[PDB]
Amino acid sequence: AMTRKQLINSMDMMRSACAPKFKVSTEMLDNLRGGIFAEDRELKCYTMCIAQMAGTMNKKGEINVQKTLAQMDAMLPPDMRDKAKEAIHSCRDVQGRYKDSCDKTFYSTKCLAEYDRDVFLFP
Ligand code: NA
Repeated sequence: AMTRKQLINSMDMMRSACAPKFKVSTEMLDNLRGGIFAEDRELKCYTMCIAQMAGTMNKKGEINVQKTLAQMDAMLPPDMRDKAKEAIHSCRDVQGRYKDSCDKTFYSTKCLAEYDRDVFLFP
């Protein structure tokens, strides 16, 4: 899988694909990469764009946890992979609490960040 530098380059190309579709600022995007979650509907739907581009969603607008675990095995530095997979497992009940798919991705992502802020990154 990727080195940290390779992961950052890939997440920067995911940001540049999804950010232009949403009314989100550098402060909101840079803070989100840093684990700080602005309550902004455009930023919530940006997380859904990223989740889709990252291969983590199904066509019903839910997170596919099995596919997400497989992407983490493929894409993450080994140092981050096992912690990110344990976080996804711990956070699997979050999306069922929200009808709206941007809420599902945003709050699932926030759960991942809260699980371990030191390993969390977001595109
Ligand atoms: Na863990």
